[PDB]
Amino acid sequence: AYQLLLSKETLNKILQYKQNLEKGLATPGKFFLEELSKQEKSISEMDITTFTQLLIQSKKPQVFAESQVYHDGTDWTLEEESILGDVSVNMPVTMYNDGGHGSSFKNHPKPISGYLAYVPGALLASGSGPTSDMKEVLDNGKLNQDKLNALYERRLLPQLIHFNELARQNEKQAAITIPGIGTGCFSGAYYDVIKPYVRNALIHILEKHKDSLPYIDIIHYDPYMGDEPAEKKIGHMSFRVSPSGVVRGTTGQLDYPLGSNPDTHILVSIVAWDHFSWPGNDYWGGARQTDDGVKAASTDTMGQVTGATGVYDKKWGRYMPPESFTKDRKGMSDWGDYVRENGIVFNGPVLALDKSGKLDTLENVASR
Amino acid sequence: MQIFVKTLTGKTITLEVEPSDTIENVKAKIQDKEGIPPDQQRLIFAGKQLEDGRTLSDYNIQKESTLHLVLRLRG
Ligand SMILES: *NC[C@H](*)CC(=O)OC
Repeated sequence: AYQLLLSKETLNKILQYKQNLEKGLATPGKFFLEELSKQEKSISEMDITTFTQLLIQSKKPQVFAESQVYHDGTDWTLEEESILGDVSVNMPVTMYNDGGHGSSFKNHPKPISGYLAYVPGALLASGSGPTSDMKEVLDNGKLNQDKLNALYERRLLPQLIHFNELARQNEKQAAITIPGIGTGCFSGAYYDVIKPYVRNALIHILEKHKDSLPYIDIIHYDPYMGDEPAEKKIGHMSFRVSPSGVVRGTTGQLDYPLGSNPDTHILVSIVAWDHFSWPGNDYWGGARQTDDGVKAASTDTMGQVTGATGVYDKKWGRYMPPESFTKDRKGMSDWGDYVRENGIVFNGPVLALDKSGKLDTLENVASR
Repeated sequence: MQIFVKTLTGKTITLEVEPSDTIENVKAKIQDKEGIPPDQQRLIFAGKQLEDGRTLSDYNIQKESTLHLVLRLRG
């Protein structure tokens, strides 16, 4: 139903964390400790995949990483945060509308079939002390472009490799839409300066790895505001900057960019995710407010995660829980309630990108 | 009348109030001593969250009762 991905460097951090735990030199944060305590293996007896999955499983359906976390043992530690922010997840989806926020969405007459790749942006905001990503990419409070570049390369490249391959298998090319990842709430104090840094990071990644992405065709980047319209040729790829508030008629995130169609391309949308939440985050509580929540509400994300068969409400642009559930449990019946009543957890297959650019099992990449 | 307001960090605030003070007045008084905007304050007592428009006397909050302050998440 879904696939967790992470970089080689993230795997190294995981191996180091697991070993620190095994030695007694680190201890888990509260939420990871809860997941550990509900199963039977010691850290040492568990394989690297199982350990990684349990850490990912400590995510909660909705969390505001930018304001609600303390970065210590009472929720997730910095060491866990550094790892969780690097974890991405993809899934095939049905796209019921174009992804328009609020009331502006346009239903697809025929729902589109495509894919989402949830990726968390650089966490540069906090309600308490500094975040792991602040410590990573800020030099005394100033954004470092190369360091930001390396962060996003770590977090996006495994998904590009995956979909490059998936396009080849379907004998098509990939059309990928990207929102202003990390330029919203995650940018905190850097709101007014972050957008050219994110754009530069996307360009740098595609440029550095053009040789490994021959089946990627179109990258449609839409930070909404604060960037100029542009198309760049990056090798064989066409990178477009089309902020919707600047360029009238810009195609939605959940729709084929100009020059692509379902016969020639698979459609992938990157979703601005969150270190600590399940995919879709605040739509688990029924809110439809961020890129994360809007795209989950506009797709069958919730059915991919829970296995349930929801129903798309054309009038409000929301994929609803099963109708039997809403009748039986009206009043405590959002998707997060469905999760509680059904004992659903977030845990699925995980692969790592190795030094050569192949996605393999954590065990296989660790031993190389 | 004095009442106390305990925060998450266990810190304890002392307030000077009247039984007829509304929970809204109390939140305003919390803003005066602590600078927390009232629309970020949840006040808990006797297992409930308290409504702005009712009085301390309505909720049976007596002298030296302790209210619990929880801040609002905000995305
Ligand atoms: N929920 C976080 C929102 C922060 C914000 O408004 O960034 C612009």
